[PDB]
Amino acid sequence: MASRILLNNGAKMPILGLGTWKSPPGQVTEAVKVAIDVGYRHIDCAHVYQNENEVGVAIQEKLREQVVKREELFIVSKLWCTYHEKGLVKGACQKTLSDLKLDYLDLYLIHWPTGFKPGKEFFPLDESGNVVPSDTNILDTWAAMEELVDEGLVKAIGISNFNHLQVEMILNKPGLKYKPAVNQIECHPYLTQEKLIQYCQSKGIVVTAYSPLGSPDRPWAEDPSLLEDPRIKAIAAKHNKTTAQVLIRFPMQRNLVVIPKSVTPERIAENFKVFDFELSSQDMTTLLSYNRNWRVCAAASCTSHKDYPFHEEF
Ligand SMILES: NC(=O)c1ccc[n+]([C@@H]2O[C@H](COP(=O)([O-])OP(=O)(O)OC[C@H]3O[C@@H](n4cnc5c(N)ncnc54)[C@H](OP(=O)(O)O)[C@@H]3O)[C@@H](O)[C@H]2O)c1
Repeated sequence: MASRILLNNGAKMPILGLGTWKSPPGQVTEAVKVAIDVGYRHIDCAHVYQNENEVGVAIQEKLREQVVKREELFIVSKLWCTYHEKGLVKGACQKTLSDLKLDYLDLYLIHWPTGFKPGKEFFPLDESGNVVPSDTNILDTWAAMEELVDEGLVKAIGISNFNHLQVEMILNKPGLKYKPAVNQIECHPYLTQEKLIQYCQSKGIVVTAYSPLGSPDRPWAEDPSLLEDPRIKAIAAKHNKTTAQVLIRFPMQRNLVVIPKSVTPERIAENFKVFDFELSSQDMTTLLSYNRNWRVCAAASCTSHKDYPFHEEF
């Protein structure tokens, strides 16, 4: 299968990228350098991960050394929740650009539909354990995202962790100028997302699957473990691949983009070797059968936010 998917802005997005959430700053520079050396062209970043400077060191070095050209890279970042205000969006994008040592992003996402009170703290909370919201609504944040396209800071804009009515609220927005190119959502065999994926794809919005391996290094982890699931290990054995490779190929065959995270050189290389085998239709349906509606990222402290995404069915 092809290495890239056509977005609704006319650009092509590599269907396999390197995730960087939790990648330690002292390891993520090597991780991104290795990834580019072994063929990754898509890096998934975020200001809230606090490691974009070190990601940027790697990108800049590989550009300087002519390992890759900028036009060949697809760099993604995300606007954090405390910058949903109209007057903060541009500065937030420019800080990310500065840290990444780039003059444009290929894709910039609203990281969550939930706006938080602006300030130094990424998660301002009150005594109920609930986040302090901002009164910005998502349509105004979307228009500020649209301005970044028209200023040349980003080639495409999108959303992340939006449920289907929130996607629809953008798509229905009066005076909408740019449709979201992408909705990045958690997706894996324990959270298969059939309904939201079919909705987005029917609209020409590409879906990116995050936490494809079930985020075994997530801070709040004995819960389900995709990588140790004997049923998935059995499918991997049948194909003479690793469990991780099956878990990465799975979304690819649903016409999703997928962004496994690793800081381990051997795994970074191994995770990219997924274009040389095919899961059968029966394999695909079997993997889908494992859905348990289990989320790595439930945003536990935001469940009373008016824009909390995970109340609605999808
Ligand atoms: N939009 C959002 O709100 C959001 C939320 C979550 C994630 N994301 C993005 O999605 C990316 C991926 O999700 P994630 O970081 O949650 O988790 P993940 O990619 O599902 O899993 C990462 C974990 O799997 C390990 N691993 C990687 N390859 C492996 C292999 N071949 N064999 C065994 N273990 C392997 C990694 O270990 P090592 O690193 O030690 O090798 C790490 O502990 C994130 O990094 C981020 O870029 C976005």
